[PDB]
Amino acid sequence: LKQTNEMLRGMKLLKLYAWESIFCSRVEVTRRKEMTSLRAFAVYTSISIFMNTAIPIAAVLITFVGHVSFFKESDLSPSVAFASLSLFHILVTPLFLLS
Amino acid sequence: NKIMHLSTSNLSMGEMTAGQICNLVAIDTNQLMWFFFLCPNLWAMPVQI
Amino acid sequence: SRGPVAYASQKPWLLNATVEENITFESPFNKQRYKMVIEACSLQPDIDILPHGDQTQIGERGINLSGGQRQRISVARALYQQTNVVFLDDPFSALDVHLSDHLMQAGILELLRDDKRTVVLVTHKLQYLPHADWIIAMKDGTIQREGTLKDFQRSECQLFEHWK
Amino acid sequence: MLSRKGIIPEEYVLTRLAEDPTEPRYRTRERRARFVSKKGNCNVAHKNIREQGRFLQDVFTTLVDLKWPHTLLIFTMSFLCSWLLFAMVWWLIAFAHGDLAPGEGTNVPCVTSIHSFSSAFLFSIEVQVTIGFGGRMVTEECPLAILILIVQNIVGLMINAIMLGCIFMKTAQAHRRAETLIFSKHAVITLRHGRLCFMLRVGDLRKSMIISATIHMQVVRKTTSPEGEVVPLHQVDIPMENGVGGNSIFLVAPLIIYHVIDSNSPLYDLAPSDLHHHQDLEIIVILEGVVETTGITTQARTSYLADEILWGQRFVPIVAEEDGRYSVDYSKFGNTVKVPTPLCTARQLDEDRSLLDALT
Amino acid sequence: YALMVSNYLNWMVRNLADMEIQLGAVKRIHALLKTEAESYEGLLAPSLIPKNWPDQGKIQIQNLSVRYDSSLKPVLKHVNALISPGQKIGICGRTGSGKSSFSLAFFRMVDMFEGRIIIDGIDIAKLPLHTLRSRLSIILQDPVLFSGTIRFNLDPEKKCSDSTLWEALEIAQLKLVVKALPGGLDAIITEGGENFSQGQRQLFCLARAFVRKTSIFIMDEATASIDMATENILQKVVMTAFADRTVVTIAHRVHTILSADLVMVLKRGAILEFDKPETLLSQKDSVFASFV
Ligand SMILES: Nc1ncnc2c1ncn2[C@@H]1O[C@H](COP(=O)(O)OP(=O)(O)OP(=O)(O)O)[C@@H](O)[C@H]1O
Ligand SMILES: O=S(=O)(Nc1cc(CC2CCCCC2)n[nH]1)c1ccccc1Cn1ccnc1
Ligand SMILES: [K+]
Ligand SMILES: [K+]
Repeated sequence: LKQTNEMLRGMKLLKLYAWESIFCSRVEVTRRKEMTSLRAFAVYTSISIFMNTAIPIAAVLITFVGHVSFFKESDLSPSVAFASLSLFHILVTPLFLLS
Repeated sequence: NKIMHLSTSNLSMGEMTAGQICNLVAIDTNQLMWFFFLCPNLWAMPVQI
Repeated sequence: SRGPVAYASQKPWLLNATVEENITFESPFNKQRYKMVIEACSLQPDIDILPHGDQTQIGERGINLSGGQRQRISVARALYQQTNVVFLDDPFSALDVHLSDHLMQAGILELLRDDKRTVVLVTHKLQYLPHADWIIAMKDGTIQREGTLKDFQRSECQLFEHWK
Repeated sequence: MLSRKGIIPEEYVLTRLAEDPTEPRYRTRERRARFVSKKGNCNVAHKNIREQGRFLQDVFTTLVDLKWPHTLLIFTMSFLCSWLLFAMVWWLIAFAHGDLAPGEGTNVPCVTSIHSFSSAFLFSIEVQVTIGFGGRMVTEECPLAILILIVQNIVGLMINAIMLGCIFMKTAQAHRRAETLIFSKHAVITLRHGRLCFMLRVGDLRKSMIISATIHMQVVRKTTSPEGEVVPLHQVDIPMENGVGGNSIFLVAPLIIYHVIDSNSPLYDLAPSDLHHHQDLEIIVILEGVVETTGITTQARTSYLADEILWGQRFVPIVAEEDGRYSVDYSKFGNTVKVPTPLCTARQLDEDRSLLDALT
Repeated sequence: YALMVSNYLNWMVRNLADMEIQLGAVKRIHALLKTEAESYEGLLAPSLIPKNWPDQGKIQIQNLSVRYDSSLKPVLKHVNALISPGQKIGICGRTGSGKSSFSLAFFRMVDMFEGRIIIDGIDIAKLPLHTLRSRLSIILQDPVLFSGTIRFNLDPEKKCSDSTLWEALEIAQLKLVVKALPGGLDAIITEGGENFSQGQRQLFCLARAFVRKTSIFIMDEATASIDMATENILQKVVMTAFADRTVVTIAHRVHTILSADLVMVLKRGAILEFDKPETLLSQKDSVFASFV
């Protein structure tokens, strides 16, 4: 932004000196340099969003598989299953805001 | 009020600049306000969990 | 106990607002005084160059002016404050336009003679360095003498012949 | 789901000096405030009203001020509530006496023919509206029922009296009749007998005559005294330029109300140039008088803004003589014709007259 | 699923509001993208039909008029003046309208051009604008410099690596500054000349003229310059007229403009007075009295 503001401040002189493309080359180089960091930021936030979206489903799957196989102490009553689902849905919000 | 009652010595003017103090006011106050907003969460969320 | 002492600085300070508001500086607007001040400062040609004139967003975050123009605005505001004491800090060092400096000097002399108020002009203006006004010499962090203009002539060193 | 926070590291740093509000700026010519409307209904808003229950103290006045549908609804609700309360009281009395129980008639029932809440309600209706079928009679061994009957009769009589009084007071109102008065849509100013005057036409539609007619003229404007007083809406009485000075008039046909603009009149320094829309000028005419039918004073309120004044115009004649009587063409109430008059003010007109007199 | 409905709706509304807020700026950007103009091209073959670089400077104005506001209220009215090829001619006018019109017409920057100009015997509107601006040096009213290496700042487009450019830069002015700068030819600028002499713009223009070998030179008004600066500018103009054989000076200083083959003035939207010799301006005492 500082570089492009410097370019635009003397925009008349740059246009009359036919150096617009010469400075635009450096503008593009700086744009690619910032775009690398922007891509890294996008990757990091994609990972964060994926983890946020996939954590509750994975936890529910693990809980159900463990109860069915390792314990097998109940017939998976709906009164327990849907209550656990509602509790997980409620607890999702505080978990992702505590950080 | 502190700015009004602040010395104008160069030892302080060249240390904490006008831009620096403006950024301080813009950022620190806002983040403290957000912390005040989120203060009930730190008291409630662990208990609820 | 200190009153509203008018002050000027070597580094000009401006308000990010209209030129007229910056000059007034939260003071009542008098058309006669404003016209006299702008005529003394010769700021009318500068206002003509500006698109909105005195309504242009002078200062930072807006229209940026030269050091001489900023000094003109600062001295105009200081004069328009109309205080019993006025301080300056090199008003002519930044802008050395001889005609404008002489006009401002004449206007300040007339206004202060009418108001019978104290005015301090800290500058190296050799054009009006010798005058009937009181003078004070500062060197090596001390005041050499603050009295009549004939004291400098009485001293052996006459300011290196006043750069004659 | 969720969202993000207001984390601003530097607010883009360079994000400043945008300006260009591009505001519509359409509020300059939005509208002009009017003290009163063309049909009365003073458009004045009250604020910071500190009431101490006096609004609800005048219950009868509020009922009278209530419209006919609201009055009917209040009447019906009050009567239904009274009937239901009395029916519930009778039902409770019957239950306490035990006559409600479907047992042998060994004991004399407190009230005869009482079988259910429907029967109790029918008995209450008969008692309060004085129907008296007689199948549900009152025994002589129920003193509490006798006292309740007495109280119910007293309450019913009082309610009937109050409702009749409210109905009579509402019927005595004649504001709708007061609305039948007709005033000129736009007023005119023209010279009369060499003197400038502000003319206005007022007429009535209904053939019923209004007695004790009295018209008051005032000017509402912001006036500042040389002492520095600031009056937002200063009201100054305006004489009618009557032959005797009184405001009493005899209005049968639409008459022309004219005020001679003298030196003492506030209109002495007015010009047609300053007669535009956004002008600090408003003429208020208040007409008072009693109706020959109801005997109740009625008030008519009209306003004339500066843009509503027709400088240099004359009202057309409205009354035409017939073979046996006179006729009034009410379709000509608002028709005016131009009158050639000088454009100078009243002050300039008087100055010119004085100069001509001095020269002659 | 019913319990989540309230929070789902709240988040949906909040995100919709945020999306609309951001889409406002998106629409503003898109509207800004609709401003298509400034087509850099030529209505002719630029391979060999035009001259490689204007050197003779034989340009004849044939009733040329220039206007900005959609060809309305032009600052010139059928301007037809015979320039002097192979020599430096400096036209000075009391009003800036003539200088502005000349500057606009030199690079064809005027919105409207009611006339014809034969640039070195060829049309000006039928030539590449980039090449025309590259082969024509011009100075600015105020000193304007970029922030970067002098080698990449003096001739970024040319990208000439010859040491002759550095020699000319060190010889024209600021020899001590060039010597003190560790980079020298490739020394990086400091915030676009934040702390530099006011002659940096003139030195950069002289270096650009030396590098591009622009025969035609364009000069503008000087806001403020010392006597030494004016003398150096005059010496540079003389050197350009000796080597490039063409120079055009536009200013309001009669004493500076007198050092030219011809002098002309334009005011009130038209040509005021044209003086083929330098002494003709002094012959008409009115302009001399107005100047001083
Ligand atoms: N013949 C009429 N009968 C009833 N009301 C009338 C009549 N003429 C005018 N009015 C009333 O005069 C008021 C002014 O509005 P309107 O323009 O209709 O009348 P006007 O200026 O008197 O018109 P006209 O040209 O008919 O005299 C209105 O309240 C209108 O109802
Ligand atoms: O849903 S909230 O009330 N959100 C909200 C933000 C503001 C800012 C105002 C105050 C600062 C200045 C702008 C307006 N007001 N309200 C909410 C409340 C409490 C906890 C979590 C949330 C959800 N949350 C957090 C961040 N983003 C959404
Ligand atoms: K009865
Ligand atoms: K009966």
